[PDB]
Amino acid sequence: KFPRVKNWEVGSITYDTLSAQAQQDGPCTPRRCLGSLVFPAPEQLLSQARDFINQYYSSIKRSGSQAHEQRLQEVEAEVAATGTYQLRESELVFGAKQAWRNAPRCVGRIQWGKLQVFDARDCRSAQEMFTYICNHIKYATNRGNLRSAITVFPQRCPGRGDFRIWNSQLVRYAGYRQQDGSVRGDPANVEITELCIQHGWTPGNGRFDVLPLLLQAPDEPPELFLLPPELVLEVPLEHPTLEWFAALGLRWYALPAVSNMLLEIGGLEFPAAPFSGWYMSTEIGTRNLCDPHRYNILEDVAVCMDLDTRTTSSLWKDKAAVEINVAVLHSYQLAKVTIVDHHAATASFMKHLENEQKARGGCPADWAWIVPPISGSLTPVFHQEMVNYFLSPAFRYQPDPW
Amino acid sequence: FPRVKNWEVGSITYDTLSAQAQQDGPCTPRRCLGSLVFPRPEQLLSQARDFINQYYSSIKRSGSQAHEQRLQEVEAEVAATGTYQLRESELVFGAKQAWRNAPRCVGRIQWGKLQVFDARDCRSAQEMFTYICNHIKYATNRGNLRSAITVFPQRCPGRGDFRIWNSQLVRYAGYRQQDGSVRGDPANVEITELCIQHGWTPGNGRFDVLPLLLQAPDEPPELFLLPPELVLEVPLEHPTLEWFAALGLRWYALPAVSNMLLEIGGLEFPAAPFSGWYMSTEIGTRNLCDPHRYNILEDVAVCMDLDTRTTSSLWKDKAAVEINVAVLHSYQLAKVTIVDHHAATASFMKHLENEQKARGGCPADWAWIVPPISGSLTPVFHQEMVNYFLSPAFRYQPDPW
Ligand code: HEM
Ligand code: HEM
Ligand SMILES: Cc1cc(N)nc(CCc2cc(CC[C@H]3CCN3C)cc(F)c2F)c1
Ligand SMILES: Cc1cc(N)nc(CCc2cc(CC[C@H]3CCN3C)cc(F)c2F)c1
Ligand SMILES: C[C@H](O)[C@H](O)[C@H]1CNc2nc(N)[nH]c(=O)c2N1
Ligand SMILES: C[C@H](O)[C@H](O)[C@H]1CNc2nc(N)[nH]c(=O)c2N1
Ligand SMILES: [Cl-]
Ligand SMILES: [Cl-]
Ligand SMILES: [Gd]
Ligand SMILES: [Gd]
Ligand SMILES: [Zn+2]
Repeated sequence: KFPRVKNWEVGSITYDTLSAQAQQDGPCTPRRCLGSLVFPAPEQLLSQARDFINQYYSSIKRSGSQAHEQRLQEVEAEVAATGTYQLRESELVFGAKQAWRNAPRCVGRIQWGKLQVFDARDCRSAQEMFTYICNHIKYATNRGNLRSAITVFPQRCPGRGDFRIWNSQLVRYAGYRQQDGSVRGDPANVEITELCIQHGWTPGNGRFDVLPLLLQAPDEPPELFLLPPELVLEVPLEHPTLEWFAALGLRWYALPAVSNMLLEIGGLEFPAAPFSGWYMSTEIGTRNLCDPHRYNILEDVAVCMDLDTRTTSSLWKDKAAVEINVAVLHSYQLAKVTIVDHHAATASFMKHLENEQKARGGCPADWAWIVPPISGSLTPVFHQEMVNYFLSPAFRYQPDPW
Repeated sequence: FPRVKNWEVGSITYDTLSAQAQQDGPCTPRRCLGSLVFPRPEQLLSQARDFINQYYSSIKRSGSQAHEQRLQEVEAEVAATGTYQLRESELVFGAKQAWRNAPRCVGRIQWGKLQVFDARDCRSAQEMFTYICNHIKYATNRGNLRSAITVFPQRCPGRGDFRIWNSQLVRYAGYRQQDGSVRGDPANVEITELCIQHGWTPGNGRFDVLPLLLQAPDEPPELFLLPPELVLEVPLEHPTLEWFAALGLRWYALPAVSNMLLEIGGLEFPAAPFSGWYMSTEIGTRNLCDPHRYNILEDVAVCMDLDTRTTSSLWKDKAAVEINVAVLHSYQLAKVTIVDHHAATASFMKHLENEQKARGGCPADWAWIVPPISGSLTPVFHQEMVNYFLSPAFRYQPDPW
């Protein structure tokens, strides 16, 4: 009645008992599995809040204490008087860490307890929101010694619109639809680029132009804010032994900072709560640079390497991709900017799974996102069966505000 | 009807074929178990009725005289005897369908070209061995490999089953040690000790071809030495790394799966070995580089003078690409059919487009379709897939012992 899970490299078997507590429902049925798809009232607020309060008082060894029951009654009474409730500062910190811990697609969760939580729930305007965001970027970047962080802006509440960051990440390169239909820059960012221009941004014409932030205060149009260039640390890409690689003029930014996800804690929703960590090298080298629908550099690099691109069996794509990933790792290490390779990251994720089996009886994990996009079966997570399910607190997708 | 998106091109399709999914799978709204290798009497007539309907739809003759006639016959056969017999053409159709329905098979663009050997009159283990031998010779074909399946007698109540105890027709010995380790293939330590147990004189090499354990109903298995010239093997060499040949690596030509159960129209065939040709990553990445298999990756990296002291040199990735190159070069030089993972996945994308217009979708298991190296460099990575069970099917079954 609890899923049995095998690791095929060692022979291990565990049972994921935590999955039986899964609090919301996913896309799969006994009919059909949809695991590979990218996108899968006071009483119900109270029951969500009650579960989270139970989690919080369990974590501090105060389950069933005087303070525990008091907090339950306080929330009950605030939901009856106001239709909502406010988290205490310690509850917010706990909830943000649990949301990361619970994120099935994150291979970086060995780190979940080391998260700096900035409380911006008093934020008042898009201009104050910008200042909070700049300081998050400065703290998290830390001159290349990256530190995980999240900034939480005010929750959704009755009577008011949302705070929203329109950008999908705090640092993103412009994607300029050009008139053939090609894109100069990042094709993933064509939409937000057009929105920025529409709100008064004077565009560039380079491949690596950092976009401005579009920031929305409750019941206000979004407002455009240019990031100070010295806050955006970037890494020019070179290769340790292919000297022509630097002449590609490729770059990437230090800080991966997701800004468009919804943070849900105890039934409360925080539509603006950007979080950042540090990159895994395959995110940059394999996906961002080599996806055919992104920068798509693979064939240019292969031609430069003198590989035989006329036949698939020469494995020219694999050879070129390896050297691009080498170039990313080398360049970030040379620049003294935190980066993790996919072998170290998946090894640390295996330790996380062992930690979590002891702590909670399992760990929600999405195999297709945990296994790296190159060298899959060379990493230990390939051979680990995984159980995917939804726990709260959680980071959730939400529709684009436009 | 699940909506399914390809993220490289941005196109959308709907898998309407999923709505007819039969034997339910392991996932629930509460938890997805898509990554698990093994998913967690008048009913015979329902499965035969549906399969006969499948048959006459495919030949554009549903609701015609031969269709109604065949419906009554299976009814009368089951009423009289409790089971029924497939016509030769239906057995051919069902074998091709079970391959077409195999969600984990990336090679399904070939599903229309399958040679079916009808062995339902087999009656002894010596008979099996001659059948298996005929299959291997036909399928190998001096290196110009041809997909094939041999269908041994169906399961029936009261009697025992035909079983092949080997997981494949060609396997290498796995010899345990004075200290746990293994000379040879660790995937086959269990069946190596069974062959030795039934009288097989073991060897001392890393690539000794195991004998066959063939089991006629209610008889203990019997060893059969495979004729050495029937087992086509490929010594592994690298096109430029001259020392690679000195590693003494070899693999065999024919991937022939001999432990799966073939289910057609409610009938069960526990002995129905099928074969095709290898995708290069199966040999170079999984069989040779998996930690619990031959685990050669670090030895190749030492010969390449790579820095094995830091994971961020990507020495594993570099060594693995060169192993896969050596596999492709060696099989092409030996004139033995093989397909690289780029070609195979591009053909699978074509297969998805064909199946979209033919049947309204295609059951596909993303984790098994995406190759074990260079995943996001292939188009299947960016293709959302829906996994579900149709019949006819190849199913897993308990090991016979
Ligand atoms: C500290 C280093 C971190 C590493 C190395 C890391 C690694 C990754 C990777 C490789 C992905 C896959 C995303 C993709 O392929 O586009 C991912 C997803 C994710 N990460 Fe982490 N991450 C880190 C920190 C964090 C932090 C600090 C948070 C939140 C506090 C977080 C939350 C998430 C979430 C919610 C996802 C899901 C993204 C989605 O569903 O699209 N991660 N992570
Ligand atoms: C002709 C070329 C073929 C290619 C290139 C090919 C390729 C593959 C690959 C790479 C797998 C992954 C399984 C694993 O790695 O464990 C697979 C699975 C499978 N193949 Fe094919 N195959 C071919 C022919 C066939 C034929 C002729 C049949 C049956 C008539 C077949 C039936 C299956 C089945 C049932 C599986 C599922 C394996 C499992 O779930 O363990 N294949 N195939
Ligand atoms: C904090 C952090 C550190 C590291 N290393 N990587 C990441 C992943 C980047 C990341 C990327 C995406 C894009 C996914 C699909 C869904 C919408 N988009 C088209 C969606 C995320 F939610 C996310 F988080 C985050
Ligand atoms: C005909 C054909 C051609 C090619 N190229 N590849 C194959 C796949 C080989 C193949 C391999 C396995 C091992 C999988 C795990 C599950 C049990 N075992 C430990 C299980 C199969 F069922 C199978 F078929 C077949
Ligand atoms: C269609 C498929 O689900 C999609 O490409 C997924 C697969 N696995 C992934 N894994 C990670 N880490 N990131 C991704 O964007 C994706 N994309
Ligand atoms: C744990 C995981 O599901 C398991 O290792 C699967 C993953 N995908 C696979 N894909 C193929 N083609 N063959 C395999 O054996 C596996 N193994
Ligand atoms: Cl990114
Ligand atoms: Cl194999
Ligand atoms: Gd050089
Ligand atoms: Gd040397
Ligand atoms: Zn599922």
